[PDB]
Amino acid sequence: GWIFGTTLDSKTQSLLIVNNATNVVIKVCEFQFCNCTFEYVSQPFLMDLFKNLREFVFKNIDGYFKIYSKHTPIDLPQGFSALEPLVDLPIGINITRFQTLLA
Amino acid sequence: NYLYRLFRKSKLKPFERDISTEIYQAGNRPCNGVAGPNCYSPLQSYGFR
Ligand SMILES: *[C@@H]1O[C@H](CO)[C@@H](O)[C@H](O)[C@H]1NC(C)=O
Ligand SMILES: *[C@@H]1O[C@H](CO)[C@@H](O)[C@H](O)[C@H]1NC(C)=O
Repeated sequence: GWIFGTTLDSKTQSLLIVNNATNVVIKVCEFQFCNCTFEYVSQPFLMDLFKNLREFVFKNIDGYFKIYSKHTPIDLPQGFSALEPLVDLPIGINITRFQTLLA
Repeated sequence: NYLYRLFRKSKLKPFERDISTEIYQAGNRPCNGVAGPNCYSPLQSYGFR
């Protein structure tokens, strides 16, 4: 997953993708790492199976947090490939730091 | 029951919200949660009659 936000005093909560069958819930509420019960249930993003390269080049434009996703089967190999848009989320927050989630 | 924010470290982005109420530091002396002479609460109530 992804744990986006600034500092740890206000908001600072993001994506919760689990790859079983559901529960990609995006939450923008107060939470302390190491007052809101938001949710967004949809399909899992990371569907693929000869190594595969899942590439995300997501952005935000004044809160319009959008994700472009593509799984490409093959250091980064050469050659050109496309990446396709997936969703659009109005997260409405200011983000300056990031960290991966591993389990 | 209505409040508005006066002092911030930077400007805004379009379509964003601010909930955290931290004491503003208007000088070199840090506040550290103390509302002194250079420290003020950023939220002031609307006095409506
Ligand atoms: C976003 O947050 C950072 C650090 O919390 C701050 O420095 C910046 O001024 C904020 N606003 C932006 C990028 O508009
Ligand atoms: C939620 O945040 C507001 C900030 O305006 C605060 O006044 C309120 O006490 C908080 N509620 C809880 C349950 O933390």
